[PDB]
Amino acid sequence: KPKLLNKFDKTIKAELDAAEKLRKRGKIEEAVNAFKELVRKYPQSPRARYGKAQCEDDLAEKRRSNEVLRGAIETYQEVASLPDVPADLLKLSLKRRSDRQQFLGHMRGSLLTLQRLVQLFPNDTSLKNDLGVGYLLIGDNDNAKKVYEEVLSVTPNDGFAKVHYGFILKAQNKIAESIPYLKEGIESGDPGTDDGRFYFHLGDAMQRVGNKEAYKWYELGHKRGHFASVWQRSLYNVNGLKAQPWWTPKETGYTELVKSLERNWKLIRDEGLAVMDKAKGLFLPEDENLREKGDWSQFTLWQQGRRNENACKGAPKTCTLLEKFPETTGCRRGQIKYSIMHPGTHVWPHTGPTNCRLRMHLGLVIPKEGCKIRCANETKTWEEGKVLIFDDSFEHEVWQDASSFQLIFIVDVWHPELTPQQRRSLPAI
Amino acid sequence: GKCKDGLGEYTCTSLEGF
Ligand SMILES: O=C(O)CCCCCC(=O)C(=O)O
Ligand SMILES: O=C(O)CCCCCC(=O)C(=O)O
Ligand SMILES: [Cl-]
Ligand SMILES: [Mn+2]
Repeated sequence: KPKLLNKFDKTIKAELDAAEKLRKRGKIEEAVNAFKELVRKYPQSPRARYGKAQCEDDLAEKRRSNEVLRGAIETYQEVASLPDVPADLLKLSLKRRSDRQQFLGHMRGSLLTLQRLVQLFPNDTSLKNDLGVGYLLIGDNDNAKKVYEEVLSVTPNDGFAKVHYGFILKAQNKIAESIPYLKEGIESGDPGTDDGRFYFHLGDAMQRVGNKEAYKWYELGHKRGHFASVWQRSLYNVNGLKAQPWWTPKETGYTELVKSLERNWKLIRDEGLAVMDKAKGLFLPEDENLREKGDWSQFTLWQQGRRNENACKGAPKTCTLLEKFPETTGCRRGQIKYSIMHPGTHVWPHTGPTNCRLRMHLGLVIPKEGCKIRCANETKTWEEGKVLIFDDSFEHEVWQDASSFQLIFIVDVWHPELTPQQRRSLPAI
Repeated sequence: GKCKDGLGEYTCTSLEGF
């Protein structure tokens, strides 16, 4: 279908085809040499240059080499600098360049490539949608929003644009506004809309506004393979890990960690209160839009498996105690942190991002009335000096209606069924 | 922006190639 050959390339099609046959037969090293010779003999040939880039791309997959891929990324750009490049080939080459820049984490680089694509192909809506994803991947939600607004003003029923616009509105706490965009977008069935992120956030926006249709979307998201269940809606999962909302210490196997937290809970409490009293700005406000109302702040000692040295200056004995327990200090998908929540707080039903951790809570200052936590269908309370353990990839919800503050210590552990290999290899969250 | 307690970011992991 695509027209990749300019006038001159059509005259050398036999040599170009021979080289591409070598790549398709998996003879990647012979194919790079064949296209390198064609680039030498025919330095202005766009098809020869694209073949070299594609072979380098395949070679980077074979060798699993970022450096080889950076070479391919440069050659794809070279294609676009040559004279007379057919439009289909220019679009293929820069699109793959951007895609590979993203694979490498070169998000600013990918963004420049996508901006260039939109300038070169000003009527191609899918390229603007791709540029919007570029902005979202670098956290620039304001520019992503402007991009999807432009797309929607030309093509108002583009479902990819609607679900991404809906995602942005929801992230900005424009909850009611986000619902029709997320809903219509998923309903379009357009490519790219069948995505657990959009089911997750449509259901959640619905819950926040009191729309009882929420769980029908969770059910559909489960049927479509996006969620382990309607209750457990995390999106960064390892399939097959034991799934239950509440755990006992013995079920986790981390009984030595739990005994240490419970034997030594007063030191952990006292260091948290000293920060409250003398260094309270180390407690940072919860910043993931999880509160309906109230005040909730957290003081983090470890995140992504990395000790915060300045924070541990503020709780040195607690950090010394916890460093004996790599099941939590090396949990690169969880945190170790103090949490303070005050009366008048309600935390929306929500889900953490991953089924790869379990969340321990050690009670430190627990008012006798008014504090409770629901996980899935079961609500519990805390006790001073005692650990509760739940899987926060299940929907959970908290109310603080006491007459004084609540302080807990949160300790994430690797899910116990994860092998050491997985604990080494899983990307941090 | 990291996904610490929730799932609010467009992606929660970092991209580092192979
Ligand atoms: O709520 C807490 O005690 C921990 C967070 C304190 C942040 C400083 C502040 O503005 C306040 O006093 O609220
Ligand atoms: O700060 C406090 O005293 C209470 C904090 C409860 C947070 C529950 C939750 O959603 C989680 O830990 O994932
Ligand atoms: Cl030439
Ligand atoms: Mn939570």
